[PDB]
Amino acid sequence: MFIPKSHTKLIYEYLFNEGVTVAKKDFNAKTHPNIEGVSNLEVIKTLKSLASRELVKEQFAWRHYYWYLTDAGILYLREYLALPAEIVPATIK
Amino acid sequence: QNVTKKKKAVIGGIFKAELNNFLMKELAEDGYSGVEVRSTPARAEVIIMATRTQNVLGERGRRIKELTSVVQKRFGFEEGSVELYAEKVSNRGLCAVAQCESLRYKLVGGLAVRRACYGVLRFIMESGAQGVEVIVSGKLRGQRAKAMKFVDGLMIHSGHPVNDYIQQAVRHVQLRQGVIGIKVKIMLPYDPRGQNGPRNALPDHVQIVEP
Amino acid sequence: DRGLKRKHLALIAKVQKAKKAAGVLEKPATVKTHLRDMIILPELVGGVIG
Amino acid sequence: GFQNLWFSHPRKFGPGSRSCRVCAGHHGLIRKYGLDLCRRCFREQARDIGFKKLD
Amino acid sequence: LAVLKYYKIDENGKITRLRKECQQPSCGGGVFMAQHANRHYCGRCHDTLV
Amino acid sequence: HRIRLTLTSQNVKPLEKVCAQLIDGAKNEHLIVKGPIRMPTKVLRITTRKTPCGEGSKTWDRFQMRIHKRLINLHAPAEVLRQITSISIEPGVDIEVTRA
Amino acid sequence: KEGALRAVLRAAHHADGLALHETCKALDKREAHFCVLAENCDEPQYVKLVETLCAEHQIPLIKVADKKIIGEYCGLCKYDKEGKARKVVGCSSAVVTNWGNEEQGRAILTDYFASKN
RNA sequence: GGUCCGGACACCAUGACUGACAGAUUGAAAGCUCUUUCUCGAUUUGGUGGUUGGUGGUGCAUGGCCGUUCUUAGUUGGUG
Repeated sequence: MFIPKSHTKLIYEYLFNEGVTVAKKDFNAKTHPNIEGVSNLEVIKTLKSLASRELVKEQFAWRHYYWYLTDAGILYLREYLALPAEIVPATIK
Repeated sequence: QNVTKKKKAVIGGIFKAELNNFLMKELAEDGYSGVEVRSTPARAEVIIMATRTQNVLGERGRRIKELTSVVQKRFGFEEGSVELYAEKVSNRGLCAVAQCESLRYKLVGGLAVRRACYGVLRFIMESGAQGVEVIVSGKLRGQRAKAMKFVDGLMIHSGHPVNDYIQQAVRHVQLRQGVIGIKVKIMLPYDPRGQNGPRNALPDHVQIVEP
Repeated sequence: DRGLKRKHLALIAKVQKAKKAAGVLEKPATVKTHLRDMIILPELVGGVIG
Repeated sequence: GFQNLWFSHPRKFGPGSRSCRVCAGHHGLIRKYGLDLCRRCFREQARDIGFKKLD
Repeated sequence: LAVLKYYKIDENGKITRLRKECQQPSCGGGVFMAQHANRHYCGRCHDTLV
Repeated sequence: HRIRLTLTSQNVKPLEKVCAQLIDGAKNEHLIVKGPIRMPTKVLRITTRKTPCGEGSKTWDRFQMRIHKRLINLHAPAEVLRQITSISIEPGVDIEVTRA
Repeated sequence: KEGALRAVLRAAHHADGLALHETCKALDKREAHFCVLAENCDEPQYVKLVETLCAEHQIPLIKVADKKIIGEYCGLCKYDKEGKARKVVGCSSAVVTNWGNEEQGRAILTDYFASKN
C-alpha cells in the first residue's frame, strides 16, 4: 500500500515504543485511537506487512487485530529507526 | 462515568465475554482453562486460569506483560489500571476446556481418533470425575460424515443440577478433509470442600447420619 | 428550505447554459442527469433533460 | 475525487449503521441495553454475559 | 529531466529563474508553477494564476 | 451526614454476605446504622429465536439477568468507613459510597 | 574523509533530511549545509547548473568524480549481510538539510570545505 | 453504469512513481480518461511465484446450532 514515509515513521515508532499494537478491523476509520496522524487502514497494512515478514506476531478476535513485536522485529525496527541498542520496548523492560 | 446500573452490568458482561474469547484464542497452546474478572472501580484484576502458568507468563513474565498492555489498549483502560495474574488450575483432568484442547492437539498431531478419545476418557476418569462423554463428529472416515461417542461412568442430562455438576467444552479441528467438532462433558464429583466439584450434593441423594 | 444540493445547482446551471447556447428555431441540447429527485423549477422550463 | 467519493454515503442510521460486535453482521441485531450482538452471537455469548435460562 | 528547464545561467555565472515561482504561504521558492497556455498552475498547491 | 452505601450484584448470596458484613462492622463500631433497604430487583429479558436460520417450529429462548440493589444509610463522619468498607469485599458485588 | 561524509549522511537520511529535483528545492530554502556533486554528469548544462545555485546561496559543495559512489553514500542499497553494495543508483547531486553523525568529523568537514573556500 | 486496489511477502526488471487548476469529458466538483505541465520523490510501477477477498457453488463434503421423529416413557452395559 502507498503510505508516506513519515506515517510509516510514526507507526514504527509507536510499535517499537510499546511492544504491542491494536487496531480495529475498520478500513474506513481515518484516525487510529492510539497512534496519531495515521489512519486505521495504514496502521493495519503496515503491521500486516510486518506479520508477513515475520517481524510481528498477529492475532485476531472480535474485529480487532492484536500485534506483538518479536525478536526479528526488535532487531529490524531498531536498525530501521536508528535508535541506540540500549533503548528497548516497554514489554521487555 | 455516569452510566446506569443496567448498562454497567451489560458492559461488564460484554467485557468478560470478549476477554474470555481473546484469551481462548491466544493461550490455547498454554493450556488455557478460563478467566475471572474482578473489575474493582480502582483497578481491574483479571485472573487467567491455565494449566501451565510457566508458558502463560513466559520468560521473566514477558508474555503476561504484553497481554496486559494489549488488553489495556484494546479496552481503553489507563496504564496500570488493568492487571493480569496467572493462576494454576488445580485438577486439569476435571477441566473440560483443557481436555478439549488436549484432544484438539492430539488430533492435529495425527493420533488415531479412537486412541486419542480413549486416552482422554481414561485420564479424565482417573482424575476422579463421575462420568465423561467425548463426542468427535465430522469426516473421520471417508466422504460421509459420522459422529463417534465415547462414554464412561454416569452422566446427568436434565434438570438444574446439570448447571452445577456438568462442565462442557466444544472445539474445532481443521484437517485436510474439513472441520471436525470435539465436545467434552465432565460430571464433577461431589466435593464437600468445594474444590474438585460442587459443594452441595445432588438434590435426590439423601445421605443418612449413621447412628 | 432544507436546501438544494450542489449537484442540483450544477444541473440547473447546465440546463440554463444549454438553453442559452441554442437558437429559438432549434431545440436546446439534451442534458443527461441521474437526479430524479430534482424539483422542476422555472429555470428548467424549456430545456431538454435525459 | 477518491477522497470525497470512497465513503461519501452517510451511515448514521438504518441497518447499515450497525453490526454485531463479533461477526460484523447487520441482520437480527440486539440493541437492547447496548448489547450490539446479533441474535446468533448472543445465544453463544449469553452465559458469559450473565444471562440465564430461568423459565 | 525538465528540472534544468526552469533556470537560465547568465554568461557571467549567476542564474535567473525561467518559471514564475509560487507565492503560497507554505510553499515558496523552489516549487515552480506550470507554464500553461493561459494560466499558471502551482503543482504543490492549487494557486492558479491567470 | 448521611453516607449512602449502594451495593449491587447479580447474585443474592454474595450481596447479602457483604451487606451483613458491613452491618456487623458498623454495629461493632457503634454507629447509627440503617438496615439494608432492598430496592426492587431489575430483570433484563432477551427473548430470541433459537434457530440460526428461519426453519423449523418457532421456538424461543427466554434469557434473563437479575440485578439486586441494597442501600445502607450511615451517620459516620469518622474514618470508620474506610475500615468497614475496606475489610469486607467479595467478587461479583460492586459497592459505592455517596455523601448524601 | 569519505567515511566521515557517509556517517554524516546516514543520520540525515534517518532524520528524513537527506535529499536533483529535491536538491534544488533544498538550497532554495538555504537549509542546505552542503551538496555532493559528480564529475561523471555527462549533461554539460546540468553540471554548471547545480554549482551556480550552490555558490549563489552560499552553500559550498564537495565534488566526487563518479556518481555510483555517491549512490552508495546513502544506505539506499541492499546488502549481503556484510554491507555489500548491491544495485546502487546514480546520485549526481544531494543535499544535507540537517546535520548527522560523526560530530567530531562533522566538525572537521565544516572547517575543511569552508577553510579551503 | 462508473471508480479504487484495500494484489501481503519474495524474486527479476526498468526520476520508479503518486497527486491535482483550467478546457474537453462524465449522471457527477471523477485528474475516470484526453488536451497541459506542474508537483511529492522509493511507498511505488511491470512481470513471475505466491497470497488476499468473495451474501460465488456445493447443507448430498462438513463443524456448531436448531427442528423433527417423540412431549410420549422410553433406553443401555457388567456378570449370570
